[PDB]
Amino acid sequence: VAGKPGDFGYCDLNYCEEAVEEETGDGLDEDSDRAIEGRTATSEYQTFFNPRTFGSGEADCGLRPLFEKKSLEDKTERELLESYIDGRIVEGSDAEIGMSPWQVMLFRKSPQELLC
Amino acid sequence: TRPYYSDVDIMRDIASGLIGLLLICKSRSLDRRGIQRAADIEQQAVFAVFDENKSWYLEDNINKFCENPDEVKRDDPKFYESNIMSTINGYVPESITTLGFCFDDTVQWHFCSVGTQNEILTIHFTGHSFIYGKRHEDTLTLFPMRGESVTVTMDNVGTWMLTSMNSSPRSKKLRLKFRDVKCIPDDDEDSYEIFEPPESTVMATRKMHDRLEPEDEESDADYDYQNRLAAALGIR
Repeated sequence: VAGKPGDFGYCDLNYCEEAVEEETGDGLDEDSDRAIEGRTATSEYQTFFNPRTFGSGEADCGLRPLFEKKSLEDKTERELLESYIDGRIVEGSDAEIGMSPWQVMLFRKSPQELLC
Repeated sequence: TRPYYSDVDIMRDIASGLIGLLLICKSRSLDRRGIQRAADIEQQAVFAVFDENKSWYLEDNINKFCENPDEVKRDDPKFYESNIMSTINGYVPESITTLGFCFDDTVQWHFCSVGTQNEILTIHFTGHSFIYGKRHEDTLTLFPMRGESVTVTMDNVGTWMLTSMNSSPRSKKLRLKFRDVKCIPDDDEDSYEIFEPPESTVMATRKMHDRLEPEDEESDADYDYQNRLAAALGIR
């Protein structure tokens, strides 16, 4: 498109409401079966963008100087099996300072109110 | 319980001591060995009546391995009944172990009685019983070929006999002498047994002390915490 030097629009077409659920063909899969318990992974990350026209955020990922490189567990990811005891009514427990590093929100200079 | 045996021969290899038992267990695979959850050890009971003429090593009796060629122990009832014997754990007379369990013994009793018979075989228990079929029966009845399994909790105090009611060669010598005592829980404070209630002075580490630094136990150990949640018991 033209107009203003910015973005471009996409075309739309009315197809069908077919959902991408389970495949009805045959009835088999192709997934793994184990991946044995044992942290044997150096750096097998992926890269899609380019550092030249995007910046950082390519290598420094998932490396928090807390309980990640030290191979320890604090009070964050405490999710075992779904068959814990099934589920009843949720409550929402307390928290602790230091377990929620990332926190990006929106605010206004005047007045200072919470947005989204 | 699925007893295994040689497939080259059918009836002669069983008499030569080529028979055992296999545990085709369910989906309680915890580690590389499979921790039997809600279970313990195993106590079996085999009674196979065979003969030397039935085994393949008949030549290692009266002809080759022999030192009396002038008098052959054949065509006589003495040498015939000397081979007709009922064995248990490789012990024809009596076994070296006893059935004296204790409390909190979620073991799985197994029974088998192969041989040259075809009908059903039974055994009467005096003063002792078992648990099967969501009930509490006294005696049971096994079957040949396949193996019979039953989870029995042995809770009793005293000593009695476990004789059968038949004719004479299988009712007069098929008894069992053992003493079952539990004073007070599992009886491990002043006796000798491979159990522990514990119920004693525990100032450090003893039995039933599952304190692990990462995580104690739950269902499996697929990862450091198991993140895929789909633990079934077969094909969904």
